Amino acid sequence: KEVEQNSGPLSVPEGAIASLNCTYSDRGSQSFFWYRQYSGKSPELIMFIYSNGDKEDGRFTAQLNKASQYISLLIRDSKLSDSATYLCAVRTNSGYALNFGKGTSLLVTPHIQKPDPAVYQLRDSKSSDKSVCLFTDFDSQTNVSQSKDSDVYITDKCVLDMRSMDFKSNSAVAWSNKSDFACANAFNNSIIPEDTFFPS
Amino acid sequence: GSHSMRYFFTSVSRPGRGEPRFIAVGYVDDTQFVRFDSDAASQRMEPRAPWIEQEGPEYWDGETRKVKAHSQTHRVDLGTLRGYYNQSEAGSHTVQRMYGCDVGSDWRFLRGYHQYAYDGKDYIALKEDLRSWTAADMAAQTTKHKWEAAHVAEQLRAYLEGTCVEWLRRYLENGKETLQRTDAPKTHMTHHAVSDHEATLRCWALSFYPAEITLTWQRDGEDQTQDTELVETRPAGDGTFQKWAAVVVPSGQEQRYTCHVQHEGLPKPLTLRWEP
Amino acid sequence: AGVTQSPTHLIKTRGQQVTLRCSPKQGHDTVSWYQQALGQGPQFIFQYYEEEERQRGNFPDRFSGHQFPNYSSELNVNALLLGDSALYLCASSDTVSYEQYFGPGTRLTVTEDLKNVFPPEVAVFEPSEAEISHTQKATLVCLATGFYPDHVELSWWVNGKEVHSGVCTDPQPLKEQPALNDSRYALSSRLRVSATFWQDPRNHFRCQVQFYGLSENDEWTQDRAKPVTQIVSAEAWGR
Amino acid sequence: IQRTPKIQVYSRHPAENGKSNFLNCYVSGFHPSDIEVDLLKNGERIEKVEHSDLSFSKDWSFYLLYYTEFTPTEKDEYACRVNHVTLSQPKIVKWDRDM
Amino acid sequence: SLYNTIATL
Repeated sequence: KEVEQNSGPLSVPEGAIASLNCTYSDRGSQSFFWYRQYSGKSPELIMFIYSNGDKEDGRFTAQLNKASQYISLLIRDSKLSDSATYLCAVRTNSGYALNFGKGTSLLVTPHIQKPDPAVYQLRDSKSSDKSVCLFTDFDSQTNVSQSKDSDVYITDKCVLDMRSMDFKSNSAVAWSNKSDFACANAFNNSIIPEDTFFPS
Repeated sequence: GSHSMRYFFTSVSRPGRGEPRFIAVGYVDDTQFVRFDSDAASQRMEPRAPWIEQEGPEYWDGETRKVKAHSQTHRVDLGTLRGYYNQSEAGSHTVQRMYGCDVGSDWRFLRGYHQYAYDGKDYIALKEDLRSWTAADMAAQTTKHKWEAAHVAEQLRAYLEGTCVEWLRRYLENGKETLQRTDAPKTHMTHHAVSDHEATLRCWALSFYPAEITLTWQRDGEDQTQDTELVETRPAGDGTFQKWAAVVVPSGQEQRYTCHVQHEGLPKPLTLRWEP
Repeated sequence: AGVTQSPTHLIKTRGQQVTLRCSPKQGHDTVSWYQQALGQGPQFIFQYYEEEERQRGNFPDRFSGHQFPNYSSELNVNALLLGDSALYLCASSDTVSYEQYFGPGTRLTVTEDLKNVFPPEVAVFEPSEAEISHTQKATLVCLATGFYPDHVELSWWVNGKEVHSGVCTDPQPLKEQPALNDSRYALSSRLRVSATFWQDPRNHFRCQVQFYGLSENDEWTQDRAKPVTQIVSAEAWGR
Repeated sequence: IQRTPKIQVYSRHPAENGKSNFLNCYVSGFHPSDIEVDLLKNGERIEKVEHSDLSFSKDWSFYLLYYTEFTPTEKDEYACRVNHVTLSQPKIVKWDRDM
Repeated sequence: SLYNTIATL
């Protein structure tokens, strides 16, 4: 493949400089673009660069270096809404097609002021034909693991902003239909904080 | 010394027709290497040198699609201009475009250029850096503002410094046997009596490459210039060039006159005299 | 005024044909088509200008295009393979800057057989009474499961109004049978509110999943309900 | 704007009566592009006349080369004829070994 | 080699 970039995810703390690269091989390469794509949406052009050097645009700086054949993009002052996949594309002088990278996924991590790691158990409103475990209020530096068990489903981490008392939280959910699953065992392939709260 | 890659494009509207005639040629120095003609059956960029035939079908497909884009771009421009000048459909009008690279003896970028003409007068052109445009008139001034918003110049500049140069550097290597050759002029002089006390001395330079050449007459060392007929340097047809310079002198004073030939090929300048 | 495309989603069976539409942005006249496989870069299919295929990528005969005299475009694919499942992006440009701008896409899922299509079952789990006493906050989770394909929009509604504060939804679904191409999918979301706001027994919570499924066109011979485009929701009441 | 042609008729390599060569008519300096150019072999037009691809100079004015295989004889008069919008009268230029 | 993104007036 022509244009190469790493899949990531890159993890960046909120407020801090994100940094993406992209290298290409064809020396015919003449014009360069960064597109941003949110989950389940189209790519949107966030920057074009045509000349060697830097180009700053608000929080975004792109850096092209044709001799070494890279284009970087730096996002200063990373916001949560910057979490997205960043694709880079080159157009060579031989034609009109854009040639794209895989995309690098960027997760911007929020800082939790008072972490309070806890695994809660939740019943279903109607039957008891599943039940669920909610690992929540852990700090952003905890990696949650997928399950070793074929019939136990564990979601990735995900961050909510209770905007009105401006509070952010990490959570992941685990569930099974199995006789012999419960919230004590659910996040055991994850490295849990270990003063984590476990109530009945 | 220096070398250049220069592309030339001509579109002429045919009101008694649909489509404009369109012609593109590519030179390296004084040597043409490609052409496209709308009226040639082909509908592709054709090679016109041995060292370009070397390129694969990837290359040719690209040059064909880009030349087609130029053709189509001139098509719409002919229309747009006709409208900017409130000119009827009955007239035949012309656009011309010239662009390319120069490099130094050290094959590094020296200079670039891109210029556009309408009916043989400058319309709009890149300045000597490649950041702004010279607009001839008020029509061109709207074209300028429009191209400024779209970063037309920046994209052009990236090609002229850069990829145009990289390609020139490549053609000079692959065609080294022809493009980096010099061929010194073969020379002679002819003496033909005009009238009864007066004779024409004509001094010839033939079979030289490149086309750059100086041909001067001197009288006792003083350089005739008002008194010399000098013809434009002309193609032989075999990838070499020709010039001559003539002067009319009083008969018996022929010994006082000498022709001076300066050319990249010659180690020291030649000096021809009228010798039987 | 922006680039438009349709349809936004599609399910086609293998070997059928499809025909996607794209209208460029007002003021643009060239359209390029691209295929985006999941977790991957858009691949150039071809570009159309002045009603002609100006340039083509690495896509075979069975992908044909058309551009009409208004500058809009059609991408027809026939002999669909499962491999053609992708986000089909259309991009427009002028001939001045040549900047390419993408539309929303058409999400094509090609299955071998339409009995692989399943809507979601949806469930809401009510916050733990431990969480409420320990943090003064209450997290409901929602769980949409057993659906195929991954064309869904999950939303939370409180007292009949859609909410965004306090929500987060897995940006990607989980596969239930990870080895299968036609595996079914699951997805969770959370809504988090103050314990006091949940403890109020007037307040009512609905988790909603929009599923994109079969059209009216499509033939259906199974006993189970035709898994058409539909919304499946689940709810909870406070205490 | 109109500018008037410049004509030069000459052989490719030095001429020799009764030896194989090419006869060139080189026309330059002109605008607009539209041009009639004929090589002649005794006043009547030569059939097999080829030409260069149209191009132009930094001043915008066009140039073409018209050429043909030929074999000069002492007797036979070769020449070039050129017509253009800038001229009331078509211009003939005889080929001469020492132009 | 010829330029790709030649602009209209």
